Amino acid sequence: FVNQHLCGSHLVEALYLVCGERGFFYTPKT
Amino acid sequence: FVNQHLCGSHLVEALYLVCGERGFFYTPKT
Amino acid sequence: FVNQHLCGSHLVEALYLVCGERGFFYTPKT
Amino acid sequence: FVNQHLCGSHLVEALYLVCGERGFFYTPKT
Amino acid sequence: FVNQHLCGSHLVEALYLVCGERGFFYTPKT
Amino acid sequence: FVNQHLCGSHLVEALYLVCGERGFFYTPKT
Amino acid sequence: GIVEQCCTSICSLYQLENYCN
Amino acid sequence: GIVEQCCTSICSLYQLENYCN
Amino acid sequence: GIVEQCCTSICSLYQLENYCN
Amino acid sequence: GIVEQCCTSICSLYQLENYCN
Amino acid sequence: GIVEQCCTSICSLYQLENYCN
Amino acid sequence: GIVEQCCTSICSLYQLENYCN
Ligand SMILES: [Cl-]
Ligand SMILES: [Cl-]
Ligand code: NA
Ligand SMILES: [Zn+2]
Ligand SMILES: [Zn+2]
Repeated sequence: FVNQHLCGSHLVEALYLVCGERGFFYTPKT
Repeated sequence: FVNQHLCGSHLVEALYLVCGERGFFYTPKT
Repeated sequence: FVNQHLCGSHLVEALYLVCGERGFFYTPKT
Repeated sequence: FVNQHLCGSHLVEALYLVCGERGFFYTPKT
Repeated sequence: FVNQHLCGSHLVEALYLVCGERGFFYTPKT
Repeated sequence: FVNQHLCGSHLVEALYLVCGERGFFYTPKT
Repeated sequence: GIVEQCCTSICSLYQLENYCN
Repeated sequence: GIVEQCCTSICSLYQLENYCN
Repeated sequence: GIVEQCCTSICSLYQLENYCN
Repeated sequence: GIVEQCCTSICSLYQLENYCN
Repeated sequence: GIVEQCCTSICSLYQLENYCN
Repeated sequence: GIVEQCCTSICSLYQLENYCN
């Protein structure tokens, strides 16, 4: 697979695609 | 603000907008 | 709720989410 | 250009692309 | 990675994420 | 119609809208 | 209107242009 | 849960806020 | 306007409500 | 093909990779 | 190419039609 | 974190898997 910059909502749409059923967390504060 | 019909990626995009840099969990059933 | 930068199509998707049934106008010329 | 099936946010994203910085109104029924 | 239900623009967005700067073809039937 | 900058996934969503049934290719390497 | 026609039926980009400012 | 309620039914932005960190 | 307010600078969802019909 | 399989059925990201250049 | 044309510079929807099959 | 890793710098889909539940 390939890399690149994912920012704002593009990052959570990528998480959605990757994780889907499993769910994910999005924590920009960490 | 109005009521929403939100499926798939659109739900996560809405969470991103509502929660922002506070972050969020996405936890579907199964 | 939280703030941040919304540009291009992200701004009108945010308007859609916020306004929904009511509709909105998007006028970058003002 | 081809015919489109456009629901929800996708309709507003298409308006954004078609109208651009001329801007647009989004006026659903009810 | 999980299985996906991907329609419309969402299929092309997933191709973009999976293929990246390698690029891709989008070839629907008819 | 109008112009403007289309980058990342926004470019392939624009291709999808424009081309639809016909399909398209996205080749950033050219 | 257009919102319903695009979603329930189909519409063209040329039709969408009518909602430009 | 929310994922199902927003999609199968409807939900408010105020409901979505409950999933903020 | 909305671009200058929500894009170049930041804006709240409540300000975006200013642009609802 | 893939466009139909992803939408009517389901598909994997590994399947989508086959349409990469 | 398309990136240099529609992203780094701007492009019209008619130019994007150049990349339809 | 994820922002610093996948946004400011670049990241792979495998790294994004780190943030699945
Ligand atoms: Cl962007
Ligand atoms: Cl959809
Ligand atoms: Na999108
Ligand atoms: Zn974007
Ligand atoms: Zn959608």
